[PDB]
Amino acid sequence: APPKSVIRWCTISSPEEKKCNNLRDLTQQERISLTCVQKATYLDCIKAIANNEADAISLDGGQAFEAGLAPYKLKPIAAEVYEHTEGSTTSYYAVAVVKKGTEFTVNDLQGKTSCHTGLGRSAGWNIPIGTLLHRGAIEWEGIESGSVEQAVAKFFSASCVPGATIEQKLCRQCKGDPKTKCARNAPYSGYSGAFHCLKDGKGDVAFVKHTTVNENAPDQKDEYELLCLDGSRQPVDNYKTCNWARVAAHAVVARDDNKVEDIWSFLSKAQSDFGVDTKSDFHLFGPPGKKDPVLKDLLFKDSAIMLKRVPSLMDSQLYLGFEYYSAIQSMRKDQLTPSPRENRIQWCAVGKDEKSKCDRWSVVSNGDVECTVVDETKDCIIKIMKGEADAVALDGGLVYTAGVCGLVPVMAERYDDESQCSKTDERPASYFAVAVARKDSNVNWNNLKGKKSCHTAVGRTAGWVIPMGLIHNRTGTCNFDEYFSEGCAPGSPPNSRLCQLCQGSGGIPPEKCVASSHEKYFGYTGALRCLVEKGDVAFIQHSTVEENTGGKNKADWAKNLQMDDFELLCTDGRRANVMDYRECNLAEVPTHAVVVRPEKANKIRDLLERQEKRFGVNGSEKSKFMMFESQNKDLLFKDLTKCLFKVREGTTYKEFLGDKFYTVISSLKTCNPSDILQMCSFLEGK
Repeated sequence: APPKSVIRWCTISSPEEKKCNNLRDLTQQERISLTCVQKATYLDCIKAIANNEADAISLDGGQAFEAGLAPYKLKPIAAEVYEHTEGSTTSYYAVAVVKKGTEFTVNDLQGKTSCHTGLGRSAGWNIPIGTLLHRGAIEWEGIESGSVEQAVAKFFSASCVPGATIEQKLCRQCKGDPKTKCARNAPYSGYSGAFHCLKDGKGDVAFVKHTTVNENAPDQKDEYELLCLDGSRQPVDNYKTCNWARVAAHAVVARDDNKVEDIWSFLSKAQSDFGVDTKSDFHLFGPPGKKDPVLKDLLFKDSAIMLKRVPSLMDSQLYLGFEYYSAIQSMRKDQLTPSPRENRIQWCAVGKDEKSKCDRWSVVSNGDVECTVVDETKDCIIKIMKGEADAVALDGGLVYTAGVCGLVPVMAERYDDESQCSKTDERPASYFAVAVARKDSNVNWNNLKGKKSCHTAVGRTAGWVIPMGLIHNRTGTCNFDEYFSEGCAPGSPPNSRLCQLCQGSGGIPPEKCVASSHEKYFGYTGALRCLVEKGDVAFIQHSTVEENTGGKNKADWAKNLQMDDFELLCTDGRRANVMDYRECNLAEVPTHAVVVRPEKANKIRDLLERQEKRFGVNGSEKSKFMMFESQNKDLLFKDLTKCLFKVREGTTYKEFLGDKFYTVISSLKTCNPSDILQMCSFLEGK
């Protein structure tokens, strides 16, 4: 079978079942198909979808959440983009303004009066009264002793949220009629109205929408400038930098399994074709014709332009983000079963050698170090990114993908001596990359293509993520395994081609070319080796030549070896001494670094800088167990490390790498894009 289907959209109210039936024609006369469907609710629908019954449903914030939840499990495979003035649009930022000379942050509003769009709302009520419940602001959890609504009263000493009935202290900052004022259909509410509360004097803050003060008085502002989460306070046109949560446009929710594109497509075509720019009596996203509140956003919000896409890895904690996904989960979706209150540092160990190195440490550490086992160490990213994880010490290469993902550097390792760290007169450790060529070989970067090169391992930055970096600044299609004649980059496929030159296996089941020691060329020292016997190059550490050479590697192969015998290939064509390393290197690489979220950072560096004293080399409780120990290896952190220096605040994923070594590890991926890097990049500027 190839690719031919007849999709069946769900609905809600009747009107939309027909338009969802007014296109079903050209559908026939066109590659795939439809078949409308209707049901009292957006819910009965989602249900309907996990029952192998339906197709998909464009659902907004709330709808998008519940969509992909237990009992069901749904996810986005499309997203309504729209129009603006800044960047592309797949959102709508939410904020909480304040009058200048702010007499508060977000770290003590415990009391002041509020202004709110209403209740059961997002911009207002939800993210505001639903973010303070997560962070801690409002300390209720089990509504039987501080029921949100009842819990919001005891925070501020009022409000004007147009949802009466319950809540005493929570409507008094209103103003209208002494009967129809705490009334939703009133007017000192909403967002515009929400201003008519924070601009008058009643209350203190107004949680409005991205750009409204703007819709209001695009003149005045200085009187009321925003209020960030990070105890900060910015200007007003600067939202993307000072919000509580961003809301992505209403996706296109569908069943995660097979027939996927049979929707992308049945959308894809419908789109480009019956978009809003073709000529066949009818608008899909409909034109922006305001009408009976009834025929509104009929299957696609009016004000939308094109159900873009939505990659693979995106679940629903993602497409929504941490801000709104969690804020919410604090209310309904949860409150204590999974999501609980852990003010300790969780962590990301990978494999039965990391978690092991974990449920060993989370002991005198007295659980102040939860642990979330991880299959693949590329998983830790989606892990922390969502919150279920608290940290991870990453490989420079990944500190790139992570960075694209939203995470950030905290503190980088340091293997020299802890005999330095406590200060900042000294900058980063000077550890470089290096192409190492033999004494006399027609080999210079230019002649590269055709020669037998020798790597350190499939990945390990120096031996693969940095050489196959520059290269791809000359080798578009990235058949890395088709650049050099032959080679040995341990951890390559079986048969492979770059995995040939290896001589691995001691002698038994020829484990020829594996990423272990079981081989005779894994790592630096051994790859270097290679370059002697057969090799024609060697992308290695700078100090890897002075280690094996100089009567230090008394093996019969480096018995008499000496740096005097090799030379490093610069990209220039130039070939400096083996030691003129700093003036001829493939890249300058930074140390791994506990990545985490910029939301909970300053404390992670704190609860990490305090977790060394008890456990950690010069950590008095050493008889117990240093956190860098590893039964003799590199689990969790490293081993050799001595002090985990702290990188200066306000850094970035770029800055720690440089822009010289980030360019390549960045233009190296341009090549083959993966789930994460491709999943995080999307949202990025979406």
